[PDB]
Amino acid sequence: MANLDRTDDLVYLNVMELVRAVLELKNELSQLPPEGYVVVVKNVGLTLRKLIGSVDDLLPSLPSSSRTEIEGTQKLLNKDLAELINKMRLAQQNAVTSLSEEAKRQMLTASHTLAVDAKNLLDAVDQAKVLANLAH
Amino acid sequence: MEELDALLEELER
Amino acid sequence: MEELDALLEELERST
Repeated sequence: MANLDRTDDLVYLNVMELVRAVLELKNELSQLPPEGYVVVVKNVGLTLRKLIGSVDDLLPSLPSSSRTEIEGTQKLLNKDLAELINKMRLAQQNAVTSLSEEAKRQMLTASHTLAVDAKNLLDAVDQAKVLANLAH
Repeated sequence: MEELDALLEELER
Repeated sequence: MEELDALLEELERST
């Protein structure tokens, strides 16, 4: 088992920031009014954008064949964010109905999937770094 | 970054 | 990846 040095690994750092943001959304979805919904989702969105940008900076230096899989995980993150947004809307619309719990529950699930798929990106990026490491 | 930013916008509305 | 794996575990316990 061989871990990577993450001292200046900005992708690693951004994934962590993103996960911390989902954990926050997770722990405070209870003490939040229908207005606080957009706040926590936005925070997740902003840290996602930062993560994806750091990956884009990286992409040109790793071999061209890793770009397929990695762009694949990036698109999966968009789809996950779009889903978190749909579930935010449903929660705002069912704010005073009896489907409020089910909506916020689906919000936690969607953000959860986003965090896990951010990890999937990191593994695809680590795998590309390490493949290329023994290329030449 | 394109689709992502479109989402970050729809989120501003 | 030690610090992240611990965050990923906390994420599991949130569930």
